[PDB]
Amino acid sequence: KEMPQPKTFGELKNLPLLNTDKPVQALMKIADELGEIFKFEAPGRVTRYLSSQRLIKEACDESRFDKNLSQALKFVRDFAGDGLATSWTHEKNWKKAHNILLPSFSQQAMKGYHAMMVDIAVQLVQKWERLNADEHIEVPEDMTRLTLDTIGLCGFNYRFNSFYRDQPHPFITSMVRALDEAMNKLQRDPAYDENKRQFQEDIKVMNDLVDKIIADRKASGEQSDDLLTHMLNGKDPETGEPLDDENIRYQIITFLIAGHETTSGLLSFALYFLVKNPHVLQKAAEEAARVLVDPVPSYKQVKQLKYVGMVLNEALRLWPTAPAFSLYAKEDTVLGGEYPLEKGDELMVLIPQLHRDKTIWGDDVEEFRPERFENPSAIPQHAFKPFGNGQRACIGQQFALHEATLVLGMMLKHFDFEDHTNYELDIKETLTLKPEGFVVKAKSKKIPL
Amino acid sequence: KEMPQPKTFGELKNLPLLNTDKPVQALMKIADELGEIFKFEAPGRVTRYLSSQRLIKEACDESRFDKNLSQALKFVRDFAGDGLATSWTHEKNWKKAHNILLPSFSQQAMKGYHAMMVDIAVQLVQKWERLNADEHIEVPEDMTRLTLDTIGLCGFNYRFNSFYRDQPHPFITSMVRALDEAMNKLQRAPDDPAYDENKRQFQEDIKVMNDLVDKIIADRKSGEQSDDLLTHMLNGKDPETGEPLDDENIRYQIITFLIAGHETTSGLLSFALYFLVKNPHVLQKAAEEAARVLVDPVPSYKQVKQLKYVGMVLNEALRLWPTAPAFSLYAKEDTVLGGEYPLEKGDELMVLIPQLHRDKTIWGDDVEEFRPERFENPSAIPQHAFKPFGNGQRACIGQQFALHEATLVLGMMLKHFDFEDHTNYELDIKETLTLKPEGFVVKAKSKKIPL
Ligand code: HEM
Ligand code: HEM
Ligand SMILES: O=C(CCCCCn1ccnc1)N[C@@H](Cc1ccccc1)C(=O)O
Ligand SMILES: O=C(CCCCCn1ccnc1)N[C@@H](Cc1ccccc1)C(=O)O
Repeated sequence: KEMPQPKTFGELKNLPLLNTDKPVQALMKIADELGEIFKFEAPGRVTRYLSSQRLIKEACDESRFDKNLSQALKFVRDFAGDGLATSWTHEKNWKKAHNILLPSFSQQAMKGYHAMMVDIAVQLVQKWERLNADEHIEVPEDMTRLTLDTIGLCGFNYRFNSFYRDQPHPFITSMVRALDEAMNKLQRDPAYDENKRQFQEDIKVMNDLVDKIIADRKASGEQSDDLLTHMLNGKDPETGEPLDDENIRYQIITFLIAGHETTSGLLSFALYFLVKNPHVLQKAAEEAARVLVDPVPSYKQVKQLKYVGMVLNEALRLWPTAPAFSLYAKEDTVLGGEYPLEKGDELMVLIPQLHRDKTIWGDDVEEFRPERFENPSAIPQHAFKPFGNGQRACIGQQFALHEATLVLGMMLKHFDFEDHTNYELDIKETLTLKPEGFVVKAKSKKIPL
Repeated sequence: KEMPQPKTFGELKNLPLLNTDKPVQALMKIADELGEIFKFEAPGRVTRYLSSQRLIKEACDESRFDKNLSQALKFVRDFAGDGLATSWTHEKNWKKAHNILLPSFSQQAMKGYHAMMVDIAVQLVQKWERLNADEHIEVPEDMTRLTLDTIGLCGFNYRFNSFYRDQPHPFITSMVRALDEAMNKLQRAPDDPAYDENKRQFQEDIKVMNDLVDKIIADRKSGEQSDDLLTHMLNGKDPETGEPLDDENIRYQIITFLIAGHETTSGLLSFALYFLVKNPHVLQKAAEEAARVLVDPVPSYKQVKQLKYVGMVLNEALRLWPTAPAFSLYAKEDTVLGGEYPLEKGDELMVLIPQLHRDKTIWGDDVEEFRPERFENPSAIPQHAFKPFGNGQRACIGQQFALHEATLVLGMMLKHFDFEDHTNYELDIKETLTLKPEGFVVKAKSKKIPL
């Protein structure tokens, strides 16, 4: 009982606290002051921000709590539709799409995506080895080029060709602008018709590209090793039905958003933490050299990169790029023996604060020590949740980690890195997290592909 | 490519080399002569002893190598059964017991074990503060008293009362004698008529162990709930299969924890105190930390976590003389070790842990010096260079238990006493299945700080 609450803004309750360009970080500073739980009030909504493993492992009880759509996820739904990430658990299309798409995302399904992932990974390596002396690397921009191109090629055999462009592909231009307007609608129509006309024009740009690609593949009949094939041929064992063409569009849009932007933040945060801790970079570089013995990494070689994975896990601990998820109480219940919640009450899991629970991780929560994950079974349950919870956890988790391990093992194998600007960490907030302005210099090790 | 091999004894191959009372140390002298790898042959067995970080970091690749039961562990299994340490990874009872028992061994579970550990640690401090002038401390004997009573109290709320005894508890008499007979079966022959007294004694030794443990399980199964491992085993259920441990396996786990607890963890404290009195500057720094941290009459769980240098002291003692000195591995498929030693599926490897921890390419030239400052940054240490607790999912489950018990007890010892190596003790390491500094004695001068 007696739940804390931050300062109010008259009739707006706590909403202006999110009237800032780093609201997740602002919410972490509140959680540092107010503790394990605090109520957030806005006009028309009330939520509770959870920050401790003690409270979150109860919220992760799927028998008592189910996934809720946050205001951010509801606004994305205006173009992501009933895709996996923006649908309710009880909606017929979630379980339908979920069952069709799990065999395509398994760890054994990555053996087929591997060849296409190396296609994009080589493009990144070759861009950096074609730089001139004293030229630097814009890390998140090149990381976004690789993650967006990877899900496009593996998901529906489409080449955005991001490494041939300065300005992004027109699809990604509108997608980011739709995510931009969705995020701005949170802390927000007197003078918004321009904003809305731009919003609907960006949705039509996205829908047209995907709908032609689905129409092209069906008419051509060509079969590939991409998700688009599994969706046209896959049939849900429960209902016996396949996904209709509209849902397929929403899933591809979902994979393009939910894929690239969170997965490039992981690589950007990983490389940042590697150049800020030279001892960790050396251990990771030693493994990349010993394991990746061929000019072209194999699926089995990527799985042997244990320390690269621990580097990735510890980067996901300090700065998880999909930083929060929402839950609602399925019935009346009591949280932590002290916080009564009524049916339908909402919870928010502040993932970066969970990953700083000192009673779980010790006192050095802010230090980058990948050795925490040396034994993955030792970590308590529901203490480390960068990929959500339960059946509503990330379906592309094995995808994102295999790509990030392959690319990081390749960057560490082929290049020496220099934090030539002594970069000060500046985290940009969209729907995800990215280290803005992060640049490095790469000194090629002259190992051919 | 061609693997070295030590001297042979005709039809016995290399086995008479282990017909010695310090076989791990003898194996270290071979590794100094033959280098990073050498073949050890015995009648019916062949293994390869790895000693360098370069080859061991590959042997720790669990996708290529899994834990093997060494000839020692096969003999221990005759009473440890399919307990955690003597069962194969593919055996159903390992994964089951592994999932049920992991939450009771976490760093967060030690907050509940802490009070009971302090119970035993205070008994040790008060024994030493009740000695008379010119009386000394038999160090490994008193450290074993503490580790055995700690695992008995925290594991199943049973008091061996080792600080009330001259002769050891009747349980360990067979327990310790069974390990001795198990170790002797190695450098022995197979079963002949002559070794019958050994065999009748062996089965009577197991019956002592099984009867004591099974009564404790039957006694508890009162309905009383405790904060001990036994409670978690009777009520815990594996999330995978949904099944709990049966009563046969449960005694095997208690027997395992009783073995795997006291003797390995008391050698660590014994070796720690040895290296501290042999390096007065390190002892002083560690004693200063104990003083500026342990400000209460009873150390807290958070205070033990703040004993950074004591932890570095313990790790450095585990580097020079790890008390579980070796473990066994087998190749899951045909593979090549270090690009020059092809291994077939099922071939065995041995990690000589004390030789690994002397790899000059990792630790420099002062490998033999006791410098706890090596462990100031765990990320600086190369991968798989430091393996006192095994490897992977088959690593030591009681790592946080043993280190919390040793850090609390060592921090309390450094706070309350000044120590004097009054005999200029010459290190004589006795070998059983573990390592202990035999005959190690010190004098303790109370600092007169009350509890
Ligand atoms: C490291 C990068 C990524 C992170 C941190 C991440 C994180 C998450 C999280 C936390 C959720 C659950 C959100 C919720 O509670 O509602 C989620 C859902 C999802 N993610 Fe990811 N994700 C990543 C990359 C990807 C990729 C590459 C894909 C595939 C293209 C993907 C596909 C999905 C899908 C389909 C869902 C919805 C699952 C469902 O509705 O049941 N994610 N992700
Ligand atoms: C510093 C003291 C200790 C050392 C040096 C040590 C050493 C080891 C080693 C090397 C292993 C792996 C053996 C293998 O490769 O198969 C191991 C496993 C094990 N240890 Fe310890 N240990 C210590 C303390 C403890 C304590 C206090 C307990 C609990 C009473 C314990 C319980 C176990 C168990 C249950 C296993 C088996 C783990 C498994 O099978 O997955 N150990 N120990
Ligand atoms: O972060 C979220 C929603 C998280 C969406 C992540 C996007 N995703 C989901 C699955 N894969 C990617 N919700 C909070 C915090 C916040 C407020 C304003 C601006 C940014 C973040 C809120 O609604 O208040
Ligand atoms: O003994 C062993 C392994 C014994 C390790 C300690 C047992 N343990 C491990 C964890 N908790 C207890 N490995 C070799 C070398 C050797 C031979 C004879 C005598 C001593 C050592 C072998 O068996 O041949």
